[PDB]
Amino acid sequence: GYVPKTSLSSPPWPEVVLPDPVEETRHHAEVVKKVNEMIVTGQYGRLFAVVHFASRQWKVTSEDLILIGNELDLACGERIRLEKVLLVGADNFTLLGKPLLGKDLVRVEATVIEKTESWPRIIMRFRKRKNFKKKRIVTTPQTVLRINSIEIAPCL
Amino acid sequence: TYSPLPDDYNCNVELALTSDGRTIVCYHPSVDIPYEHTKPIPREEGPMIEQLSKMFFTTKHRWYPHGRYHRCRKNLNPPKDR
Amino acid sequence: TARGTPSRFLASVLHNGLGRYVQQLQRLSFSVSRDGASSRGAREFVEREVIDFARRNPGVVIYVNSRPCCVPRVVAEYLNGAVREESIHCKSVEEISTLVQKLADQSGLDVIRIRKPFHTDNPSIQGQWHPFTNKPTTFRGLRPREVQ
Amino acid sequence: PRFVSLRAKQNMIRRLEIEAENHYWLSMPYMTREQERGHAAVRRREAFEAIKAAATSKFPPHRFIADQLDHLNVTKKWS
Amino acid sequence: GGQWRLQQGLAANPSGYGPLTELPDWSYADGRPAPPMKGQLRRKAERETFARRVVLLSQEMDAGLQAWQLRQQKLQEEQRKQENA
Amino acid sequence: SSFSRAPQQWATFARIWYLLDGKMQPPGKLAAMASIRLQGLHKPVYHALSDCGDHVVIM
Amino acid sequence: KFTRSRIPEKVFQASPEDHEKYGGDPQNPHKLHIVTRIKSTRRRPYWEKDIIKMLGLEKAHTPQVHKNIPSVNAKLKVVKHLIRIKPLKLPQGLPAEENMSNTCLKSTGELVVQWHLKPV
Amino acid sequence: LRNRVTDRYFRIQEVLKHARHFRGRKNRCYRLAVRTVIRAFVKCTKARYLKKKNMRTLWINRITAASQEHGLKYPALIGNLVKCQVELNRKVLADLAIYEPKTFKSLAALASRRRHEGFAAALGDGKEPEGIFSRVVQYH
Repeated sequence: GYVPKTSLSSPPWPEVVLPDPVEETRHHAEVVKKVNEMIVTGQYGRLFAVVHFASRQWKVTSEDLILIGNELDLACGERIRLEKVLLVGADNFTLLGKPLLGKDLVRVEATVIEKTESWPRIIMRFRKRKNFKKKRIVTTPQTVLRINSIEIAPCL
Repeated sequence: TYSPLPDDYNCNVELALTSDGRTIVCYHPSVDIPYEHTKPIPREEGPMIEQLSKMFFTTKHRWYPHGRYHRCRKNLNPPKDR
Repeated sequence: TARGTPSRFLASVLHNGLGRYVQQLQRLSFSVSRDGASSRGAREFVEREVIDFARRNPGVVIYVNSRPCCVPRVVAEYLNGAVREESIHCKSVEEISTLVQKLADQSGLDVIRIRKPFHTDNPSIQGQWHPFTNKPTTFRGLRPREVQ
Repeated sequence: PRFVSLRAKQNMIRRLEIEAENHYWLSMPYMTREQERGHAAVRRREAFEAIKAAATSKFPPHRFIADQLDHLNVTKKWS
Repeated sequence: GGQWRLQQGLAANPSGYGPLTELPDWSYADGRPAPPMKGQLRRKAERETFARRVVLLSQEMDAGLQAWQLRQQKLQEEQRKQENA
Repeated sequence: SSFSRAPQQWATFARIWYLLDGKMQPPGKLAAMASIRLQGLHKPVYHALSDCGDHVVIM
Repeated sequence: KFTRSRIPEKVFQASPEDHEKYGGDPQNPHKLHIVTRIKSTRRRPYWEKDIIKMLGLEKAHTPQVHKNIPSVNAKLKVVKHLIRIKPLKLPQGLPAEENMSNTCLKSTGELVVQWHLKPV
Repeated sequence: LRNRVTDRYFRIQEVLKHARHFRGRKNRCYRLAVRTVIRAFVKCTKARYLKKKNMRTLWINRITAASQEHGLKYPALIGNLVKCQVELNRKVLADLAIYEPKTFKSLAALASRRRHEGFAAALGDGKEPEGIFSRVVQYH
């Protein structure tokens, strides 16, 4: 069953030996204990959440803005807890869920600032030699959110 | 002794799952440049366009000017961000 | 089109959600004809809905001018000094109420194109990528083909 | 001249596999043809009597006094 | 990469059914749950008419075979009750 | 992080000289690496109009 | 001439190798099909366009429930190249009126009558 | 002329406010400006599809570049992050690649770790314990 070391004897990639799950689950317990100490003692600075707000993933810190292409049917000024946060990072650690994080772990708040419409947005169709020329002008509603805080909790 | 990437240059990446297996905790503090890895601080239109081309390693064509129709279409108060 | 129109970046007026929320709409100026068929739905808006509206937001000062107009207008003025003049010409009361609440809910910023759908002012937390992130250093800072 | 790549063969093959499993699941009916007969004749008849019924109930709408008089509001004024 | 998601019983598109698209996106900061999403109400209407159709077709299958068995039993009773006198 | 606006902007878009020894190498397989570093397509900051290409010294 | 194609019956007779391949039982078969249009009816004959309209499959990638009776199977044999068929398997029962709203048909082919959104 | 048309300056000016930045007589003459303004609006609506397309290939170029910095290739990264039930998208991964390269490095470590568990799992075939990051979170 031996093959002598030729060019095509072995596969060209170097083999990795993945660690055994006893020392690896123990190692993960050490790491989650470290990161949970950083969340307990407040070592982190500012956070950024990836939030699956609406239909798309917005990468978000605190104190910023998101322009969303639908009317949320809330009053301007109302606070909102964004569920479906799915990544939370700080400077020295992150947390990512499968696929979402626990609601007891991360709390992302956001107020509604303004409920505008878009700029008028032209929808023109034209086929040549056919006298086919249609024109429509569309403004979608929009709301702007101001992400107030990404507060994190020691629940690991 | 396994490392999924050579945790040497950007940050020391230490992955973890939690006990429930639902969240992946990554722990990655920064790798400082060592003091050993450092050096101490040491203590006419034709030929002008060739000289600028050879100085900034670009071609000659962006040093020739452009007409007023292109100079005045330009937005002189562009929107700023961040 | 976007190249013919001006564009801008998404912003607020004075960081309008951070500390508190401030209603960006200062003044409304309704002008409604007494006898006139175009300001009928304006008339029934002043009679039915403008007092309820004026109580639902007291930071808005509302002027109903009621002159002989031939087209009635609403003139919203905003805290940053913008003026949106819109017509309430031949509109029903419900259409005027959704228009006036539309002007209330928004801010004085232009309805020109917004470039990005977001505005972080601190986009980077771990430090933005420069081409010497993700590179290893060498001993004594050498470069390729450096002898000593 | 146009030739057949490996994309096209693998795509054609996975359509053939979906097809073969369609052949499998059509090969074992839950009923015979004698058993199925008339087993849904009532629901089909009531469904067509609904189509028939919406067809034969077509007529102009009601005309009202309040609409015609409500056009007089176009000259409502103030006092 | 969705053929993997078919191996695991998940939706082939992560924007299909599951936790990213069917939990509510937002709540009030007090903790009042939001009014429901329009697409989630539409989608639950689609799932419910689908479920009504599964139940309806199942009942027509079962009552179909039961009525066939009455026709076969009564044919055999008309066989045995006409072999006499 | 914590740079000012101008040296962060300088640091990101600054262009890097690469060395590339072409001894016993095929010219197209050098040309692929050289082409990627000439367009700036090895940078995550890449855009066509933003002009973030580098220098490739092939010896 | 291009005409309508009959398909012989030996094509639709399973072999025990196929019962080892797919997950089927020749005795006690399944009641409900799940049919899904996955290939356009355009550039297909007009009869196949009609059968797709009868079966309720004008949207692609949308499942439809059918009966496993020989009439519905005859229409499915006409358009078997455009569709995909799976057995509707039901791990728990068919939904009663309590569980009527809280169902979800999963991608495996099973129809679960309690669809929480919580992990196990 | 009983009623000839008074209000024709404004129809012209409805077209020509869109042409004020063209070249040649297209910004001036109505007959030329109509063909170019129509043709600009047709491009303006067909370019919505190309805006979406070109952002996505731009994100794949940025994820490709930043993951080649860590040795991975783009198909390896995206495949083995799908396989970790990290359902981030391309926009978010490109923006983390630029602005948060430690989170991107740890995601490259999670995807190459999962890639190697896929290798070692699909090498030693048969009943074995699954990998640690290979486990899936069942939702019911």
